[PDB]
Amino acid sequence: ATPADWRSQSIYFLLTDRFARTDGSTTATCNTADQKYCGGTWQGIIDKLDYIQGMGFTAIWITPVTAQLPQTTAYGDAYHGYWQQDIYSLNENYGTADDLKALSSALHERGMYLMVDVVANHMGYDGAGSSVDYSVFKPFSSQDYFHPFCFIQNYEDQTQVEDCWLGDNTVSLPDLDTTKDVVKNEWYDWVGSLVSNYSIDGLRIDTVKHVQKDFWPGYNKAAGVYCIGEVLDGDPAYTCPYQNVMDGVLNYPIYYPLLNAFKSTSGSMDDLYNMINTVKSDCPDSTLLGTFVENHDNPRFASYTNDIALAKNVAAFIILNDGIPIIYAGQEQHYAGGNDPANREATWLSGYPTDSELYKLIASANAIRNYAISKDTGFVTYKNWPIYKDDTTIAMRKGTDGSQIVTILSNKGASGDSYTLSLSGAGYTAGQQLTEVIGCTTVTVGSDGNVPVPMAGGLPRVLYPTEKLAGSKICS
Ligand SMILES: *[C@@H]1O[C@H](CO)[C@@H](O)[C@H](O)[C@H]1NC(C)=O
Ligand SMILES: [Ca+2]
Repeated sequence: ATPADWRSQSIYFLLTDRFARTDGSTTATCNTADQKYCGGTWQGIIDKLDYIQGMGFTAIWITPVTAQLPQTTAYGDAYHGYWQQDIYSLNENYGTADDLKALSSALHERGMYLMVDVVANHMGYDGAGSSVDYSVFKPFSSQDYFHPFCFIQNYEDQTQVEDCWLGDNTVSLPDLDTTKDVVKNEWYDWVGSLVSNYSIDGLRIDTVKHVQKDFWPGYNKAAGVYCIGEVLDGDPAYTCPYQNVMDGVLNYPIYYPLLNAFKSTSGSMDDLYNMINTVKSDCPDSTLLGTFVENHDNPRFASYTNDIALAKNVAAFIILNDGIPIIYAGQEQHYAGGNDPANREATWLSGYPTDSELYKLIASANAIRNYAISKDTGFVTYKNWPIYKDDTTIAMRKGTDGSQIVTILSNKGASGDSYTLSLSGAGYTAGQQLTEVIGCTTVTVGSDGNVPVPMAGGLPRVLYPTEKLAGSKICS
């Protein structure tokens, strides 16, 4: 599927090892500190697609599918998929080639997309760099395919970042020489044939900044589908230029201020408001970035605060921001694990309740986005407009004039006081009825064109014209 096809999608990101077992158990042990395979599979995902689709997601992002190092290392198993050795075999822990094809077709039968995580930068090996037997890597079965052994020490030296190895003396990540034509041609043939064999709709590419830029346009072209890169830098001047070589990047620039804004009642709405406007003007296309606050590489949002109103607000933001919403399996059940491995909790241990507070919030937010998009082909290309901020508030507008979603978010938290925020700049006309589609209340635009927004319980407010909700299942 093209970058234009992907603009309207909403992604549920999951760890294949941690989301669903074939036996559908909600009680099988998964102690994250063990760092071992807990038994999740492609078949388990198929069996829980109703759970995912019930929150209004249109797509899933699964962890890499290639065969891994076999060892249980001092850091555990390759349960995460980022330690590949044989790219022409699948990780049999998750199932067979027929199971991955059955997952692609099950998503396609529901009108959903499959996005698959891939690594081009490195292989994985149990042991120090000097111990590596290059013959285990398929097809890169020789030292000749790899950069000379060194670790990245100076992350300010882009040459060392690209040419030296990640990992450490316990688990080595042998760094492919991605400047060699033979490595380019191998990766390019592989990625086109992966997408083609499994009917994959898009790729998330791990570890983009560690591969030199001239590798990426050939890779994105070979895949023949939307590619969203992991470029791990909060500076849009470093990260946004990668959109010149790849369709999308994960919105790490928005991540840091978005987390800060909602993780405490002290959070800076200024830093978030300012970064939205920097990304909107200085990134090649803000509408092809991936918005998130939670993944398997950072502490979960609930690890910073268990305030459910703050979690509702940050989820509403992720879904209503420019670009593609990405929610990480467990976020919807308020999971609170810290850094790796604590943030790889098994989704099944929740029991997959469809009545949890954040399952319901995400369902409501995805419902108005999915609905608004079905009635407004301009929603996804209208750049999100922050129209208001104060110490505890940010409001933003997105969508074609007369159909705009107007979102008011708060970091007051669940103890927040009850008041009326007189909001200017929403662009609706006096007497217009709006539905607040999270709480299903109506608000009427005033004589002066200001919206009297009811604030209470630190709750997020999402406004849309009541007349435009004709015939939708929202707030029935
Ligand atoms: C796709 O299938 C063909 C077998 O026809 C094979 O030549 C190729 O290696 C496969 N690609 C992947 C990535 O499995
Ligand atoms: Ca590299």
